[PDB]
Amino acid sequence: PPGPPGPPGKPGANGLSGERGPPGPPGPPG
Amino acid sequence: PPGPPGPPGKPGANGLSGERGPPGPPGPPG
Amino acid sequence: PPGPPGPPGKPGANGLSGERGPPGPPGPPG
Repeated sequence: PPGPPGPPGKPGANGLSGERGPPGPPGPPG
Repeated sequence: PPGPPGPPGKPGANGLSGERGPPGPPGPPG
Repeated sequence: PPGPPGPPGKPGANGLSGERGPPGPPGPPG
């Protein structure tokens, strides 16, 4: 009969970082 | 005998984008 | 006999969220 299974594999690679957000709106009048 | 560790898992989910930046500074004086 | 590999591992850790976007342009003249 087959031998016992090994243990589970390790977790996959960490997900990518999110990218940076977009620039803010213009400021208010001077 | 017992088998070896399983294969590594799939890559993790993409991180979420940063959000919109702060408003710019006030404009120049009047 | 040589046992099979174990189960595939779990997915990777979730990605970390991104940096806020940069400050917006200067506002209009006063």
